Amino acid sequence: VNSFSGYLKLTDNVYIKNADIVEEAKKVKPTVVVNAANVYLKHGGGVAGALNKATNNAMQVESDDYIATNGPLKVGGSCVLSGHNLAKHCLHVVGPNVNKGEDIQLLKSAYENFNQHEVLLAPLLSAGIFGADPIHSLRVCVDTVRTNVYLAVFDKNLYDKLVSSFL
Ligand SMILES: NC(=O)c1ccccc1O
Repeated sequence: VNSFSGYLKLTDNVYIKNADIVEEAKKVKPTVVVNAANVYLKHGGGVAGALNKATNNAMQVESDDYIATNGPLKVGGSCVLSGHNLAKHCLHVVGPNVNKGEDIQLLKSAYENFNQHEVLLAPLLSAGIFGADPIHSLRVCVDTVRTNVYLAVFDKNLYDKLVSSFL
């Protein structure tokens, strides 16, 4: 049993809810919250900007030190950093950004990072301002992630379309 509440069960391991991931993280304090990161860990907008704002910019300060030491992530890659006030850990995962022309086949590689963690609170990778089709992102998630994933979908209209169209 875990603390996640109000989710619709899509599969054995994937759950979904219309929720603000920031508000969900603050309530649950999950072991892992996933950030929709870019390779520079520049948390300007979308999910990343919202998570970073909720940490009072501490996520960005930590991320800048990580990049200064290690250099940029790979598209499809990840790193584990602090979850600050939101979670124990933040798994920063880089899905491909269609608005930068990145290979959508890298979305499966991005979701494979989730398999290193038994339970996660996450957004749909490459959705929102990353430009991918969220229906596609949910299909790749279900077909790639084997660990238990709780997906937060900010937009109620999109949530209802994801559920209604789910195969
Ligand atoms: N998932 C989001 O994009 C988000 C979440 C909280 C506040 C602003 C936001 O844009």
